[PDB]
Amino acid sequence: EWNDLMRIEGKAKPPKVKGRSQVQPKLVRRQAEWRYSALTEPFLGSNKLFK
Amino acid sequence: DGKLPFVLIPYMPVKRDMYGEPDAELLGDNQAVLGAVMRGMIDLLGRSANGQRGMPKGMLDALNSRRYREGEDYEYNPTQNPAQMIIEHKFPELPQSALTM
Amino acid sequence: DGKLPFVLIPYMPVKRDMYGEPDAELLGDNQAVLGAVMRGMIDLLGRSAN
Repeated sequence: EWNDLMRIEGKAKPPKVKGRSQVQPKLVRRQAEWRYSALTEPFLGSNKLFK
Repeated sequence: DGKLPFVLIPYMPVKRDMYGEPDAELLGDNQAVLGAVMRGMIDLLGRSANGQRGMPKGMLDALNSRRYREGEDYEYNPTQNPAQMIIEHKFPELPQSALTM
Repeated sequence: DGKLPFVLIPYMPVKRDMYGEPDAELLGDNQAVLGAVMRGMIDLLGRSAN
């Protein structure tokens, strides 16, 4: 279920109705994007990984 | 080492449990509500007529109507002012509630 | 080197996958919606008598 909310594939998929929009903003995905760079950067800031 | 070679890293730890909770657990309802508002705004604009011209009957004669449709000067019956006539449908104004929600 | 001479560089990496995702994956719907609004504005002005 959690993966079905990161991407609009599972239960979160809007129903397909003819003549009406089927878009879905990715609120969960947007939150995850600002977390990936925040956490990955400190580990890659130096040539040496382990001290 | 003498123990299992696996390492567990939880994102948001659960009290006395292995598997943590991701951010998707708390945003299940918010994403669905946000999606409903966005679709409603598009449906209001998409289904609305745009660029269509509506002309009252009898305001222009047969000859004058063609000239107006061809982009030339025309004459109209004074009983009906084209200012309030010749409806040019456009996008309806979005309600402020949708933006607030 | 003793291995393949090819190097893979993903833009946005996918969990346990080779090929990444470009920015076009997330902006598919936004571009289409934006295009509809722009065409509607032009049609309103263009078709109007002036």
